[PDB]
Amino acid sequence: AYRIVSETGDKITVELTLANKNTHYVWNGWCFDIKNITFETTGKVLSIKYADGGEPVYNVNGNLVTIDLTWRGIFHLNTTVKIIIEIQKSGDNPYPHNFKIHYLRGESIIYPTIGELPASWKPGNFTLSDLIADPKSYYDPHVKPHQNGFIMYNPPHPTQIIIGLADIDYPLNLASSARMWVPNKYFAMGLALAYEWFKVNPNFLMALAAKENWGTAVTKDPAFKGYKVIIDEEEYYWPVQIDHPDGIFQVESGNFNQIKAYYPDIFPDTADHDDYMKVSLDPNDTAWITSPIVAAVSLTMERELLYAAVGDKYNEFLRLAKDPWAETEIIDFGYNRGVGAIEALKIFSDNWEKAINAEVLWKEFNMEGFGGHVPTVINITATMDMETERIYDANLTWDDIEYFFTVVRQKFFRPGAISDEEWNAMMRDVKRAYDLLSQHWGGDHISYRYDFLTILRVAMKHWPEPHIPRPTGDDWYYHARNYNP
Amino acid sequence: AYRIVSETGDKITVELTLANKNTHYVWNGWCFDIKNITFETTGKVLSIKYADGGEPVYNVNGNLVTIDLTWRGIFHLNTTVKIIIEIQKSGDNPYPHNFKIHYLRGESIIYPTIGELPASWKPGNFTLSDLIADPKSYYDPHVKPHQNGFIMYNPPHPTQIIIGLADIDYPLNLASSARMWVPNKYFAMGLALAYEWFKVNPNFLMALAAKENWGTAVTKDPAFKGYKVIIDEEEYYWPVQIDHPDGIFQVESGNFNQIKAYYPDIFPDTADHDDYMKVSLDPNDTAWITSPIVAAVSLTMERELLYAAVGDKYNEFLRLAKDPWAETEIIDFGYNRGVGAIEALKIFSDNWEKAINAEVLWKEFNMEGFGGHVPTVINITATMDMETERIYDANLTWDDIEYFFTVVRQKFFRPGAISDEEWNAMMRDVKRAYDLLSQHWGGDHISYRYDFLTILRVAMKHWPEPHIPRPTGDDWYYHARNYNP
Ligand SMILES: CC(=O)N[C@@H]1[C@@H](O)[C@H](O[C@@H]2O[C@H](CO)[C@@H](O)[C@H](O)[C@H]2NC(C)=O)[C@@H](CO)O[C@@H]1O
Ligand SMILES: CC(=O)N[C@@H]1[C@@H](O)[C@H](O[C@@H]2O[C@H](CO)[C@@H](O)[C@H](O)[C@H]2NC(C)=O)[C@@H](CO)O[C@@H]1O
Repeated sequence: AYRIVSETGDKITVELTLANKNTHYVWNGWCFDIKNITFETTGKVLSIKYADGGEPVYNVNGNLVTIDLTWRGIFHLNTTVKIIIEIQKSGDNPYPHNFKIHYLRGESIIYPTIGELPASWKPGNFTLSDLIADPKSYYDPHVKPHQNGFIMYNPPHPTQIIIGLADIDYPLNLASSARMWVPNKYFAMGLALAYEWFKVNPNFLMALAAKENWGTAVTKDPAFKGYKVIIDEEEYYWPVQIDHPDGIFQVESGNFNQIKAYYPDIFPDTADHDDYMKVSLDPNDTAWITSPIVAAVSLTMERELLYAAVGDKYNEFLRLAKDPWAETEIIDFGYNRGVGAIEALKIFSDNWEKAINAEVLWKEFNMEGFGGHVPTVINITATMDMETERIYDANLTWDDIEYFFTVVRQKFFRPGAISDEEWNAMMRDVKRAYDLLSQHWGGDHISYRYDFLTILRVAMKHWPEPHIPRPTGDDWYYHARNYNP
Repeated sequence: AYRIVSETGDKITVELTLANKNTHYVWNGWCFDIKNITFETTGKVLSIKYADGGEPVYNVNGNLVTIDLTWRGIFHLNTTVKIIIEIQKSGDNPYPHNFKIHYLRGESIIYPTIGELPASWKPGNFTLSDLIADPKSYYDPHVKPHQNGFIMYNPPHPTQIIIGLADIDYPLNLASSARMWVPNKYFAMGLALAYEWFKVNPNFLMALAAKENWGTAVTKDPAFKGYKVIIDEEEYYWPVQIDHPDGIFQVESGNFNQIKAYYPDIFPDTADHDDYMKVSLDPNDTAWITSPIVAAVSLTMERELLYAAVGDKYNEFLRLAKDPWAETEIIDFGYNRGVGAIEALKIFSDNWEKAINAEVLWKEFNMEGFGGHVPTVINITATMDMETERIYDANLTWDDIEYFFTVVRQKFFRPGAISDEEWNAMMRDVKRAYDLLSQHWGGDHISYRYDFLTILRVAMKHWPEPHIPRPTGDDWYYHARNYNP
């Protein structure tokens, strides 16, 4: 909020008040991290100072003034900052106007729409038609191959989840061959939520787990001792280290600690690394659900950090790069070698031309990662994307769905984001949607492939908006302001 | 505190109050993380409940009662928890007694004493003999070789710093040979503070930086382009990536975030990864001082975590293991592959006997790390330890000392740990010690090798006690309680 304090002589004095007025947690408003504040004037800036002493930094570019709050840019609950701006009147638009708070978060970040519930849908007594816009398309088994990498910009179907269980000819982790597989349906539901929530391609998370710890692939390579898995009367080895505390995505505790700090809206303060990541042979281990969501948030963090640092240049890079897998390569490299290692490449500054002209970015920039990480993950994602013959599907029962959302409620969001009443109303709608969708299959289950995205969308109609919160807080602030990739 | 509320019949009722009574930050009292509370009674425990509802977990083992606060074990500023204990009177010592709060922190952790100032030393007008207990040994140039790895259990000298600038025949990062080199004296002083504060061997940090990013070694090997470095009559390549955001120790932002969270007593909230780690060819870059201290704290965190999880078994392991470099191999492996990777080894539980009987631990357990990390670091550390002929030394001026402490003041501790007047009193003592110690050299400087540890001890007389704070806070709590190595 802002106010003319006085206009006296040719001197215009304005007070700007910046605050987080929240006194208790609310969704997306627990902390605001301010990159800068802009405003316009044709007058001459005489001084910009804090009301309670000291002054921010500012610069003028034509009619555009940019205030940098430097050490004072972080706004926790109940925090107010008052700024006094003095202008010498001149020109045709001298009063400070068009104030914009710019958060430390790329304003142009692209989060694609995968699909949407029919516009006629409303909570409570919706009907089957309120769920399924176009039945012929909804149940169509024909698979359209695609080439999405990390982010699903061009989903092959708006309501179907297509995990391609392709045979892999690439030498995965030095095995002669592999086959992708989904260890259980609770894991599959976690992938689906990562997809619908953060727009991450399930095939990319599948590929990533396979490289990191064989989480999602088996092999006939007899060099590769592992658990025995029989799949339609053929013996495979599953070379996963299933009790590894970092899980099938190999997320370490330092990275977990950091994304917890960045995402108070996603992680409660109780969230613990081994509890969220460490799976086991038991399909009921809750980490089968939480760990693909954690991996998706970790990947999301890299993308969000890049956007926060380079703004509009990020989409310009996506438009211009000659390597169509460039973004996916950068994000996978950063996952394995860290965002410091991305930053050192200087793709978005010093080495821009070389980067956008590279036919294979990772070869030009030596961004393999350890153990052929980048080419492996990219090759497997591409192979899965092309798969049409063998697509994952599973029967989900009401108990499965109920269990899934209980775990989500236990492990994600913070108290105050969704009330008990809201959660209960959400679960009535989810159960009703399950009941209507089950009828197509004989009433005893719904389909993971055909129905589960619609179930998620019904649930998410009740989630706080916007569904993807900003990364925020003190650590994010200093890290993203000092990041120059 | 605790109190007998009533003794009535054979029923004794006790109220136990656990609190963090601090209302503002105080050294080592910002948060208390309680693993459990023990007390003794010959009586029979009837109940243990919280005064405001619900109850903790407790177990009885003979006369020893162990209360586990589970979700309530974290005590931030101004937090109180009240527990009601009911005992059925019996035996000769029925009243709850010998109450002990056990922090989530190994009580038997070993931090060796390198040396101490003479007992006569006091602030103000201290004298030379108040600084130097034994002139003949203090200035003795004879070098005693040693074999300390990560922690300096058996320092080769109590007042001299001995960094051995050994020639290296081990194929460091695939080079045919190398030479250890301290890039500048500000880095040397940061190593010295890591040594005196956290008992970390300077040769181990030298070895670590060399393996991570050539930070502390140069080479004649032509295959390895790098900055041209001339030492005396000899020219070398310095293959360091000097602008890497993760610095010469390759500390990533997630690990940095985590140690900030664990160590509020060491890092202010403003501490920024790239600012603390990223060095440059300029010797006045402040990251030459901060980054070895950050690396030391990161290694310290691993050891503190292992002690917190396994208690007395840690020292037992040190005592029994057949490999005299076992602890160093474990800490270095954890540095490169993470504490999750240490935990997966089960050295301290499932694979205990195999671990204490290994002649070479890392070979037995396949804990090489990437790129031969563990054998490289251990070999260089050992080689440096053995060096007697070429030992680092440098002239330090008063400007040098003032600058060093100015950076320490800006980058470490948080407000409330050391007042401005405490700091100014400290710098007077440091100045006086500098002047006293400079006499030996003709008055123009002191010696890094011979004098700087004494300078640090003079400053540290004014630092909060105990000088090593406990790791603490929410993330530490969940992580260390769930850690099972
Ligand atoms: C040359 C090769 O492909 N080696 C494989 C390893 O890369 C796999 O280990 C995993 O490697 C990634 C980096 O590529 C690490 O991030 C990850 O932590 C690591 N996984 C584990 C459990 O250590 C390994 C998987 O079994 O298989 C090959 O050795
Ligand atoms: C086979 C070998 O020795 N390769 C060297 C690499 O190990 C060095 O890179 C560094 O490797 C460690 C793991 O061993 C990484 O933690 C570290 O981040 C990485 N350093 C950099 C700057 O990426 C490399 C140093 O230039 O030299 C050889 O390639």
